[PDB]
Amino acid sequence: MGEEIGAEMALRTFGHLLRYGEPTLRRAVPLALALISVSNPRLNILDTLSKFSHDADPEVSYNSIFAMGMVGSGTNNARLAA
Amino acid sequence: TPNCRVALRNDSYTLHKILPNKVDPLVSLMMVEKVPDSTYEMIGGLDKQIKEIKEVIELPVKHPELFEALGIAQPKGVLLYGPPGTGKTLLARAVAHHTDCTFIRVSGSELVQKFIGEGARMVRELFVMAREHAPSIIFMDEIDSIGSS
Amino acid sequence: PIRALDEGDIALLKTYGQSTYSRQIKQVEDDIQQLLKKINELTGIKESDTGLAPPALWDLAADKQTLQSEQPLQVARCTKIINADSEDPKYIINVKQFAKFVVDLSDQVAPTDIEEGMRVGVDRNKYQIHIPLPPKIDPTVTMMQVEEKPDVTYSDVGGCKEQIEKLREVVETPLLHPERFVNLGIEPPKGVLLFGPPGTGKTLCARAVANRTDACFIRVIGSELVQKYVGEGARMVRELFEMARTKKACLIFFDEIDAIGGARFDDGAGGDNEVQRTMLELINQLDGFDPRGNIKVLMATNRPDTLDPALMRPGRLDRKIEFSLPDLEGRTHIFKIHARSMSVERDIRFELLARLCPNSTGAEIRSVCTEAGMFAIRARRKIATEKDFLEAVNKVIKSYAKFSATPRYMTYN
Amino acid sequence: KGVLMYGPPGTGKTLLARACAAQTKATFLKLAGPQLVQMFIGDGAKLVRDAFALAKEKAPSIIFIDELDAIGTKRFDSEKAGDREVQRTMLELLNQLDGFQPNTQVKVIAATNRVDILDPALLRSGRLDRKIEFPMPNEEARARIMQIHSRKMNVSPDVNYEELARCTDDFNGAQCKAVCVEAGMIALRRGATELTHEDYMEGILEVQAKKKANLQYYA
Amino acid sequence: PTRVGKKKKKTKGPDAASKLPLVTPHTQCRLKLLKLERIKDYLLMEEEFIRNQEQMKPLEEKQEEERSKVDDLRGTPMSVGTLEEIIDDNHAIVSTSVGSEHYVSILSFVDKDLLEPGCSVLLNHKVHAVIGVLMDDTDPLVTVMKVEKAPQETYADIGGLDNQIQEIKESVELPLTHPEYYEEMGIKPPKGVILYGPPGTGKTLLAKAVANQTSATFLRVVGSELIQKYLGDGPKLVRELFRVAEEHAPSIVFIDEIDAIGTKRYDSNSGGEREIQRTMLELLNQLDGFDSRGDVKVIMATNRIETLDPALIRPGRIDRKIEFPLPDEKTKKRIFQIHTSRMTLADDVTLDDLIMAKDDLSGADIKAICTEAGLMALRERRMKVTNEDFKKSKENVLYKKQEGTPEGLYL
Ligand SMILES: Nc1ncnc2c1ncn2[C@@H]1O[C@H](COP(=O)(O)OP(=O)(O)OP(=O)(O)O)[C@@H](O)[C@H]1O
Ligand SMILES: Nc1ncnc2c1ncn2[C@@H]1O[C@H](COP(=O)(O)OP(=O)(O)OP(=O)(O)O)[C@@H](O)[C@H]1O
Ligand SMILES: Nc1ncnc2c1ncn2[C@@H]1O[C@H](COP(=O)(O)OP(=O)(O)OP(=O)(O)O)[C@@H](O)[C@H]1O
Ligand SMILES: Nc1ncnc2c1ncn2[C@@H]1O[C@H](COP(=O)(O)OP(=O)(O)OP(=O)(O)O)[C@@H](O)[C@H]1O
Ligand SMILES: [Mg+2]
Ligand SMILES: [Mg+2]
Ligand SMILES: [Mg+2]
Ligand SMILES: [Mg+2]
Repeated sequence: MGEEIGAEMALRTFGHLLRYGEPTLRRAVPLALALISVSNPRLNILDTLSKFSHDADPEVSYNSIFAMGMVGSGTNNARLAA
Repeated sequence: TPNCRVALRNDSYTLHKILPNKVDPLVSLMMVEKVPDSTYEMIGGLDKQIKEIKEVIELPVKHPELFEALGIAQPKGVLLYGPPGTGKTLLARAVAHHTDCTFIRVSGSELVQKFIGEGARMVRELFVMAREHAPSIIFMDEIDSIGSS
Repeated sequence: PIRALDEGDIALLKTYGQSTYSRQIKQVEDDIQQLLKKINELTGIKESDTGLAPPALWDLAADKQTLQSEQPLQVARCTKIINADSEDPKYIINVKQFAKFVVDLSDQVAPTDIEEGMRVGVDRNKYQIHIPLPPKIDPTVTMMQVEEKPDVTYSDVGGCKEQIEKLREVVETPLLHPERFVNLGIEPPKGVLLFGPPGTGKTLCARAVANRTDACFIRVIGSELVQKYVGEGARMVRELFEMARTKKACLIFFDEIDAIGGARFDDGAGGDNEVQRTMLELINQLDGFDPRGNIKVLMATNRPDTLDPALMRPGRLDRKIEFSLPDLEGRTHIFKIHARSMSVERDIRFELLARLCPNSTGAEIRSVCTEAGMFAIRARRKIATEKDFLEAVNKVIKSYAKFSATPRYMTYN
Repeated sequence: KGVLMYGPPGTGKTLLARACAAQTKATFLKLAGPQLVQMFIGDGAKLVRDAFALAKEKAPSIIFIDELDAIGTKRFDSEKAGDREVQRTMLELLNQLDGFQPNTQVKVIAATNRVDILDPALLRSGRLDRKIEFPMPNEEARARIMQIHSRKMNVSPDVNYEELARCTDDFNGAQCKAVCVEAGMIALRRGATELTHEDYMEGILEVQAKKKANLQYYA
Repeated sequence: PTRVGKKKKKTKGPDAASKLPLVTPHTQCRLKLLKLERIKDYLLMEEEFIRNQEQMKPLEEKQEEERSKVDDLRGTPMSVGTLEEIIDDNHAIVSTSVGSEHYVSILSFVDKDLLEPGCSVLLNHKVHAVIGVLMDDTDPLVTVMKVEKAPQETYADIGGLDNQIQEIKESVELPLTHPEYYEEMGIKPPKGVILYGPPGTGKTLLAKAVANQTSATFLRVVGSELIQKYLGDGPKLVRELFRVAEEHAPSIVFIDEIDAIGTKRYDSNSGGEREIQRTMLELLNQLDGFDSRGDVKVIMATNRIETLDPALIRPGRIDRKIEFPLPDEKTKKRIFQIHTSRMTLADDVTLDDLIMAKDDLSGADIKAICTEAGLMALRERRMKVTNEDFKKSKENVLYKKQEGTPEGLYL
């Protein structure tokens, strides 16, 4: 129930709260990322793509990023976020 | 509530009123309305047996905070047995006269009906109807029927 | 002589021992669970939004055209026609649910294309024919035409060099060489049953021929034939055996025909009556008048004893391919299939493993191959050793097949 | 006007009725068992009576009914409909068959595989009455049928069908046809051009799905 | 294309319970008074922030004239229909509940890309026109079986079963949390698990502890739940059960008391026996039959195992068979230790008195002993619990199992 506060910026909490990784928040972010919601200047949501991977200690999270990189080559324009 | 009946206007199919007393065509036998039954003191000589039933039925309902402070789970299962003609059914009716609670009478042989699957599921519909009257006591008549082996 | 309750003695209990934090900790837990509720009805954000398009394209339609398509547009129904009479319409039309009317044609029709048995658009007030329709196609056979390749090659059905050889003769060879049968003067069989122990490879042979078919292949869900209404399941049989006659040489695979009828009895005067009507309708469109021609039927079961002798007759089911256990050369080939794509030691032997699985199936052999890698994750390894498999045999077979013969073994050495 | 076939389900019940439709021109009307069962109420008695009124319009027309036991069952009482339309389709068959006098022109043929489903007191007098049972082929009737279906192949002329009836026993007519089909493909395995007595003997074991090894008892 | 339909556009809804499972003092200490007041602070602020959220909204446009006339364009008694075929000239055919079929039009703002014969739609009464399309279409018998609450405590609740705790974790938790080990050997994790053994051992606890500590969703099935009387209603609910589990999260399904769902598949003389036997034969088909499976795990549990259908016991369907035997003289100490956590224990007692002297009794027996001995303290006006409570309790619980077997033949 937000607007500019939520759908632009409020994912940097998860890019600041922990860097350990656990599938509660690691799966809650692609609920709002696989739904890109492209009507906004989508690099707001693609900024939330960027530090979604602000969790260190390497993991099995390659399943999310490479599959979103596959839809991210053609769509989610490679001019901006490749 | 989901799975609840409502009053629907035939004018424009507008909702009118939430209708209570949910679908249950077989609580005629259960929850007997009147209890002008026998009393508590005409049992006469089963005092060891009677006081144990206070510990399991009266005491958790009247004072649940004792089991909180003592730190144990509360009991819920009672079995009554013996030779025939030894006061097994008075003690059901004596409790039902003094329970200050919902009393659900189920004899132990009407859970078969005639069609498979509906002869079972009303048992599931029985106990979920006991959640409505949130304190309740449900009684079994003569489990030498279903429950054997 | 044991009684220890009186209302004054109740007040002893709940004041002795932590009178400070008893209710102080309790109602904090109580009203927060109340507050778990009061957040939920304050949210109320269920939002079952559906039906709507993206709201940037329909703007042209819902300006006036939607209001223009309320009153002039029609709520006409579709029906079926029995016949017609000469010099006039005299059209006799049924609904099969409503009544049967005798009505007139309208002005917007051509009186030639009002052929019999045709779906036609019918007015609601005076019930005149307006628009004829294309014929109805059955909606659920379209759901079960597979249109999809499951990826199993014949190189994964090892241990069955002769059962595939029998199955290659019936299905594949008349569809690719329909010459040597005629040029010698024989006819191929048209029905093959598969029977044997479970987990032996029934589904694999059906899954692998769906790969290499180059033809129409129809999976049939067995319990769709059983319905709630009387005679509905028998009508589903008919639509299946009509469209197979339209195209040439379509394959139909049933599976677990134990469920759709195994025996015909009546002693208690009742029972599985509606199942028998669907099952006997299957028989009369299998043999009888009007033989089917190029329709091949494959069936598979685990319990072949309990089937009807009306289906056991050749002419309906002609070849009885059975699956057995692989002796030793089969199993040594099976281990090389299910363990080639896993990180193992490159020096182990598999013939010693095929000894220790005397009466085993292809499913049990694969379970040993999966379990041996699970022991490698119990330790910290990335390749499988010989003792990884040897513990896996004892885990799968010897933990359930024998418990008296292994410790007290000294009758046999 | 009533002829009933019965027997074991491999003897040629449908095979006999197709030849009678073949050589005679008298407006053959086929009819199956479960065709009379419909979903809505009272539709089967419509389908029963309209076909009988159709077969009355043609004079020489005769009617064949296959799997009469699909509806000809011991009627039982109920409370949830179910079978309580089938007897209305059954009695309409019983009312129409006693509806007309037995003047031979609309002779009716029926055939079932099991007798013990049918209603015996419901036929018994002037209904389906003539009993034509189909027994299993004895010895030479097996050797006749195996000679019939082997008409279209290259049989080498050292094969006695009487020698085949020695080893083939308790078979119906269709299993005798199945030996004839499978023997043609065993010769196709090794690419043989004609058949032999050994080719049939392996085709016999394939019908009941047998196979033989070296059993190390038999020297 | 390569990524056709982008896999059904569908998210997952997991549980909302387990707000803070850290009440770890486990006693009347000020920490638990301090910890729970912190939870009171955040939920009150979450209340007041969303209270300010529906308060300070001066935005009104309603729908900028577009959806507002659309909500008046559609009828107010919105009805439910069913597609039969698609005549794509913006004039299609539908079917009602009775089967009255109508040549209706499409009254816009519906993309003709997610409507298939079988998908239920939304209709009018005055013109019966297609207004929307009904989504999710779940029959309300399977939504009852969708668990929303984590009922009990975690793996530290049960009293020591660690050889078999590590077994079920290999097939449920570890493949979902860390599936990097399995790709290094290409081995798919096991799917089916049977829990079997004598009653009163811990079968129902082990499912509840998994349903507590999980991330995917959870489905419970109580035995004779998928049994109806309409001869096709039985197997039809099983299809919708696995359909919902497949459409949602990569989740697990717990079907308990499967001894009433399988016995050796014999053929007999009763007609109601077959609709029993047929529903239980197509569960076999949905489990490991055709097509594939998806990421759906199945956990099954009985008391007796030998009276089951051997078609279900085979691998491919169930890859783990787990015995739950009656306890020992070592892990039984952990049973008595946990069930005597928050009770006032007098220092006279020895836990090893009742353990070593008697060597037969379940874990559910031990919970009954701890509750009965607590009732004996109030029976003789006490708070602390001594040895004499456990002397009378160990008697009174165990007198429900018969005297013995054979006499001294063996020696
Ligand atoms: N201790 C008792 N005091 C007074 N009346 C008793 C006593 N025991 C039995 N009765 C009499 O027995 C009858 C009730 O039967 P009871 O409650 O024993 O059921 P039951 O005989 O145990 O059931 P069943 O017939 O199945 O064994 C009543 O008439 C009651 O007055
Ligand atoms: N001959 C074989 N070669 C290789 N793998 C096999 C063989 N037989 C079985 N398997 C393996 O066993 C698994 C299960 O086999 P499958 O379920 O097809 O047996 P089934 O006979 O169809 O079972 P059911 O009789 O219950 O339908 C398959 O996935 C396959 O990998
Ligand atoms: N006496 C016979 N002469 C020639 N061929 C026969 C004979 N009996 C059986 N057959 C062959 O066996 C097959 C079985 O005959 P048919 O199709 O009539 O089956 P049926 O006995 O009517 O089966 P059901 O009684 O179960 O309907 C026929 O196709 C036919 O080719
Ligand atoms: N190992 C254990 N540790 C702690 N408590 C246990 C243990 N085993 C059983 N319990 C107790 O048993 C109860 C759970 O019963 P359990 O899970 O054994 O039922 P079940 O195995 O499904 O029985 P049934 O098979 O008869 O339905 C819990 O209340 C718990 O206190
Ligand atoms: Mg009594
Ligand atoms: Mg199979
Ligand atoms: Mg026939
Ligand atoms: Mg249990």
